[PDB]
Amino acid sequence: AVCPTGLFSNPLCCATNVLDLIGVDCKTPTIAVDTGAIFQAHCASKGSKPLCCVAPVADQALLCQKAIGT
Amino acid sequence: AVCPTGLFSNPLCCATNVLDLIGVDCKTPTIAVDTGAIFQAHCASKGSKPLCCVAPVADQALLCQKAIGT
Amino acid sequence: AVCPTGLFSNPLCCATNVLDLIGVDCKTPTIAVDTGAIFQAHCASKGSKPLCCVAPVADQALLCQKAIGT
Amino acid sequence: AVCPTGLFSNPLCCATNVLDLIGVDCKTPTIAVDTGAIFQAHCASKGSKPLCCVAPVADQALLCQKAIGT
Amino acid sequence: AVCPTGLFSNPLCCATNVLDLIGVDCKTPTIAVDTGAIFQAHCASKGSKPLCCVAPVADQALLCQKAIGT
Amino acid sequence: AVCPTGLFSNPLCCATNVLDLIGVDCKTPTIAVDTGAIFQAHCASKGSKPLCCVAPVADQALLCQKAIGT
Amino acid sequence: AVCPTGLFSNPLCCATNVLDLIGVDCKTPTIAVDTGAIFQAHCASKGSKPLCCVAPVADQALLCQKAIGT
Amino acid sequence: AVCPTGLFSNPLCCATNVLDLIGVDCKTPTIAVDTGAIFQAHCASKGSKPLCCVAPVADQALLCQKAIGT
Ligand SMILES: CCCCCCCCCCCCOS(=O)(=O)O
Ligand SMILES: CCCCCCCCCCCCOS(=O)(=O)O
Ligand SMILES: CCCCCCCCCCCCOS(=O)(=O)O
Ligand SMILES: CCCCCCCCCCCCOS(=O)(=O)O
Repeated sequence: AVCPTGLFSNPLCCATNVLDLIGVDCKTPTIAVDTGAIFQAHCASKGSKPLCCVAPVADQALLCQKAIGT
Repeated sequence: AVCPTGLFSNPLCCATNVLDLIGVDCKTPTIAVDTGAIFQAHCASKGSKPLCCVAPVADQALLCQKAIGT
Repeated sequence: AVCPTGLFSNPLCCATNVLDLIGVDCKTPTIAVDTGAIFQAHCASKGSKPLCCVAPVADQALLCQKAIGT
Repeated sequence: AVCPTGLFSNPLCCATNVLDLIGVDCKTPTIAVDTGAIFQAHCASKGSKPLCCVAPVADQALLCQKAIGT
Repeated sequence: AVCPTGLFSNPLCCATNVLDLIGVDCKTPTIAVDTGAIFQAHCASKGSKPLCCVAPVADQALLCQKAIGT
Repeated sequence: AVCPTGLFSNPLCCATNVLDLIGVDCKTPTIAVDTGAIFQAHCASKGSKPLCCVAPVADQALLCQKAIGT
Repeated sequence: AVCPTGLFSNPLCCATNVLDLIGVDCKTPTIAVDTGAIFQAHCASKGSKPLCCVAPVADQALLCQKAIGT
Repeated sequence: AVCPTGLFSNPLCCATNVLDLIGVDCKTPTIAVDTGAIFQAHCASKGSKPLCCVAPVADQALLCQKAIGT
């Protein structure tokens, strides 16, 4: 789990987190993201940041929080 | 130049370009970028996008134009 | 042409046009849209409105104007 | 009911739900919607989405929750 | 006329004009307003301001210009 | 008390309540507002609505909720 | 003239200029501001920046541009 | 401490606090601020306000709480 279960449970690669609450330009991982390094690097390659969001869907601003450690 | 002159004449690396207008999460280039390949190459080294923005200052959101050549 | 050439030249089906300038939740037609009726009905079926936008890309808010007649 | 009770207890048809929070371009239901199939059926007849919102008023954006059953 | 012609050529009563640009909480005039005294007189009968806006539709925020004569 | 004690405790006359949370164009009562009618009418005369806000200060958007009954 | 005549002609001391277009928390000079230094220092004392705005009125966000030199 | 602990536990100097929530145009303190008089004294030396914010990072707007003691 790179994201907690529950609310912010859906890991997405997003350009930025506005106000640390709004994940903007989010698109879902293309590989399997089972650790924080995997998640992070997979996003920093896409020119995205690793976020955990309230829905698994991609493009459309939505609530997110950053992945821990990162 | 990798930016026009006149209004949008400052290269900055930004996370995204909201509405294609507003540059968010930008940084001043740290190297000298004089081609479009080098610009987005220096920005990708940040997960950033090459933009052309109304000012040299990177703190506080800005009016930005997507870089040409990228 | 359901959209003018030039700036607002890219026909998209979008949930709404904020301030008559910002097309929100936009996704591109799935069929061929060669008249205003075709364009319109194709969008009203997707629960979208027909807009003409400054880019052919889908999800990400962007500048748009409504299609004429509609 | 097709909405909870408490806070988000008003069915309204809206174009979209910005951030999953803000209902935009909403209308008061014109028919009586007492199942979730009927609700989004009455909304789709507008290109709208069934939402559950903090008030009965449809003019001015609102805090809204996606309908359950839709 | 109590509005110009061209762009801002629709009188509407609105609660305020955000940034002097965005008309918020507007209503269609219910009476015929053909002087500037009568316009803000018909709007004040709502706690509203007389504005001149880009469209006749009052649902959804709008680009508006403060009325002249008021 | 036209406003609850605590958070939304400061009665202001405001042009509108954005998203039912943000009181915009707020200016403080010029008379004494000791009942809901007094509060309300005093605002509807100023072309404002009666709101209860998180601070007694006037011009600057701030969190508010509508006065009860009104 | 610390501000041009015409559009951005009204000198105000404002907390910040959002997107270099929106003067936020603006209040008018308390002394006479006849040069750029006078204007600037008078604002930097109020914890404001010197801006030139489209109206002489204080509190309410409005279009502004920074004073030259500063 | 000049900030609480828990959520809003980072002192930053910011131009304003939009809605009393969003800290805009902030900077990291450059000196050590351990009283409330010293904090707004170090911020006023910038035309800034002492705020207590959810993170140590000052680039990109933030959730902030007005400083207590100021
Ligand atoms: C209006 C549509 C924008 C896309 C068209 C191409 C750029 C136009 C630049 C406008 C002038 C400002 O540009 S600048 O060259 O002065 O920096
Ligand atoms: C906080 C996460 C939101 C998704 C969880 C499910 C809805 C929670 C409703 C919160 C209370 C308000 O709802 S209501 O039942 O009172 O109308
Ligand atoms: C740009 C500054 C605005 C204030 C100046 C006076 C109004 C200018 C109207 C611009 C054209 C649109 O107006 S309209 O007459 O076509 O409706
Ligand atoms: C909700 C109203 C806000 C004003 C009341 C006083 C501050 C409340 C802090 C909420 C918890 C977060 O604060 S913190 O101590 O954890 O940083």
